Amino acid sequence: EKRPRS
Amino acid sequence: EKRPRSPS
Amino acid sequence: GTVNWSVEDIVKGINSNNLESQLQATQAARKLLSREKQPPIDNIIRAGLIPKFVSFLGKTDCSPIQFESAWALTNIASGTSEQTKAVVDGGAIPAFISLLASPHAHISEQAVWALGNIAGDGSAFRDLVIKHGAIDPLLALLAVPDLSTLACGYLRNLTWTLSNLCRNKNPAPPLDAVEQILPTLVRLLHHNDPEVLADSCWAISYLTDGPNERIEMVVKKGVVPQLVKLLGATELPIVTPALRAIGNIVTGTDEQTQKVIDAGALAVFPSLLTNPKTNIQKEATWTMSNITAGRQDQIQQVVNHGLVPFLVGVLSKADFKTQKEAAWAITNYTSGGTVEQIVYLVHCGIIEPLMNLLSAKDTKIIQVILDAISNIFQAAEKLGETEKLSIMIEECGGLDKIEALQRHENESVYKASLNLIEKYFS
Repeated sequence: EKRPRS
Repeated sequence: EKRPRSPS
Repeated sequence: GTVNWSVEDIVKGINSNNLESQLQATQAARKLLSREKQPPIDNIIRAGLIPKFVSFLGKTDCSPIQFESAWALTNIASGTSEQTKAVVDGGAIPAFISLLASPHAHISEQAVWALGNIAGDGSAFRDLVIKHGAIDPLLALLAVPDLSTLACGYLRNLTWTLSNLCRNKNPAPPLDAVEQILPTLVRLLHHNDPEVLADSCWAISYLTDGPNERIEMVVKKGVVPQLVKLLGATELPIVTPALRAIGNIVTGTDEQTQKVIDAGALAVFPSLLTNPKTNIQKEATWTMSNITAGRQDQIQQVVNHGLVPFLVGVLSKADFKTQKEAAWAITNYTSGGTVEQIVYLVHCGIIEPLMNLLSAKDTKIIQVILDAISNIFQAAEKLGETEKLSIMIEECGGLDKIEALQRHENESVYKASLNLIEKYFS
């Protein structure tokens, strides 16, 4: 899992 | 016997 | 004034050698990379901006440009493997690890986030992040008497990044890194935030997804009772990784399986085996199949907890992949169980749903079911009661199906189906 910071 | 989990 | 810049304008500002002009162009890049609709990650990469962003990470005298560049690089690293690789190739790993010591909480948090994206790409980058020495400063951020004093989002990001350091196989994480992380994982597993609990369970599920030696490292930390407690949580995002970890553990030794039973896990399985989420039923039934592959005293605990009727239930009605695991649970049960345990299985009504599943166009579950029938007949031979079982199988239409399987294409389906009829129906 990768997560962008929106 | 025991069956480990499939990669999918 | 940093909304909707072109990449060209961002390049112009970053190349300006005016620190404030660089800071504003970097923030403009961050806002570009923060948009849901198709962020121009590749255009930013091709503009050659990653080394500049990485260089900005080291500007301790300008904390805002450290933050903006860390955020921009985090969102690039959150993309494809090629996009994550571009961040790593820019030298970002040691720069982000240095930022873990930042006195600014929002900056060190961004470095935690970025390293989680990099480590989450795969085992290679995971082990490279470890080799650069990320574990010590990451765990140092959690070295407080009470986790509740930490900012909630901050703690959630640290837990998630730690879980990615536990993630992936071929190879599994280094043994010494797992030993270094585990005591903090155990503590996070007792924290009261639902997202920390879910990601802690995911980390444990990764660590138990391997050989018995990996499972043993986790079990000896004494976390199985807490895993069983989280098995009963109302939050599905907690139950799912908790159940995956429990299921992984019972793929190990009979002694490791017994720890799961001793902790009271079987009492949760009436709900798990009827759970409305298909994936939960499938995982719970797969777990049951590995428990019924255990010792006769462990099969007996399944009996005592009233779980055989629930296995009859899933065999009778469930999604097909769950019914396949139920078939395995029955074949393992009949393979290792006593005569009395097998008799009880028939008394609970296993025969008719077993026969109905011979209709299935899956050659492996047919082999599994035919094996179970043979095992049940072998116990009926020890009682001289094979005639009564033969009647039961025919009365529910099973013999019609077994005899149709004599003309089956796959080999061991029709060999085994003739042996049944030749021996018990002839």
